[PDB]
Amino acid sequence: TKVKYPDGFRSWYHVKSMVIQPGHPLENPFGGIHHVYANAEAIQGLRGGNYPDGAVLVVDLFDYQEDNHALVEGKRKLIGVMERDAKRFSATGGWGYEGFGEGKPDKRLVTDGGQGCFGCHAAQKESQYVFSRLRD
Amino acid sequence: TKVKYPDGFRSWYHVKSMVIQPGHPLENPFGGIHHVYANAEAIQGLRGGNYPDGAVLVVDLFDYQEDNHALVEGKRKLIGVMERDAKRFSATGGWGYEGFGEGKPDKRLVTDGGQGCFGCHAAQKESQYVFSRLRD
Ligand code: HEC
Ligand code: HEC
Ligand SMILES: [Zn+2]
Repeated sequence: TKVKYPDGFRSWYHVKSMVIQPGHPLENPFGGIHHVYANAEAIQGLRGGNYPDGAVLVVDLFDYQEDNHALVEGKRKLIGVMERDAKRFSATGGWGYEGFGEGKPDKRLVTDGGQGCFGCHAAQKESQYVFSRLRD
Repeated sequence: TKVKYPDGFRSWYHVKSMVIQPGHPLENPFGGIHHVYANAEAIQGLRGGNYPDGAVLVVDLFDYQEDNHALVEGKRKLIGVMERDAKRFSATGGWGYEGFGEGKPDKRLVTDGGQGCFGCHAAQKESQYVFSRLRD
């Protein structure tokens, strides 16, 4: 019933990025430069296939610094993790939701079984609760 | 003596990202959100080894739109490509430098055999002409 730390996620397929700046409704706590990653099973889902159990999506959130008309990556703030298990995570739509502070396996963040995460992701029911779209 | 189009680069290792905003000295043509990718060979060099022949670094440059304090990736502007061949690219320090407009193999951007690219990358001679640092 716990989401595994997605060991090796930095070697996975980079789906997309986005910057959330001060003023954005999600600045707290989603502020920063984020990178979405997908394991092979998650790519099958993202391509328009179905998500197999064992699909993992990671959102990797960095602080950034302003550096002369450049936003430069600073320290990692956290990672968000969605792990597909249709039966074990059925209460949250077949994805298990976890956060790791600074991306550290020992800093698990979620305290409500992921109901808060799922509450926002539920808007994306028709893309199987995933916001990110595969781009070329 | 032409750099090959790096087919499949989107499936490679994501090294790092950066945003270059308007007013940056390199705004033309490096303005946008960029993602650096490395093939397996290039990872050896980034980890502290010698870059082997066949190492390829790609910088993938997107337009973005500031939409309510989110920077949102738009169309791809171009890719920059560095291809390691100590002998074939000896005039430019063993890297071949090329750009592909909109990331399309038929839109080559470099017109000076990469001397302009090399002129700036030469400052990084001590890190084998590569600016990007591997981060976890
Ligand atoms: C709305 C108020 C959200 C809440 C609460 C949570 N997330 Fe979410 N997440 C949200 C958006 C708008 C996006 C897309 C970002 C983009 O660049 O397009 C995401 C994305 C993720 C991802 C990546 C997969 C995807 O659905 O695109 C993961 C792995 C993820 N978020 C995890 C996650 C967790 C663990 C949360 C609770 C701790 C959480 N999110 C809440 C919107 C919102
Ligand atoms: C200085 C005036 C530059 C010129 C001219 C060119 N490049 Fe360069 N490039 C520059 C910097 C500061 C960076 C690092 C960006 C980052 O996020 O840290 C880069 C990076 C690249 C890369 C990625 C590999 C690396 O060295 O980090 C590639 C593949 C690359 N640049 C290609 C490229 C080409 C093809 C150029 C001539 C058309 C070229 N660059 C010019 C600085 C400068
Ligand atoms: Zn200025």
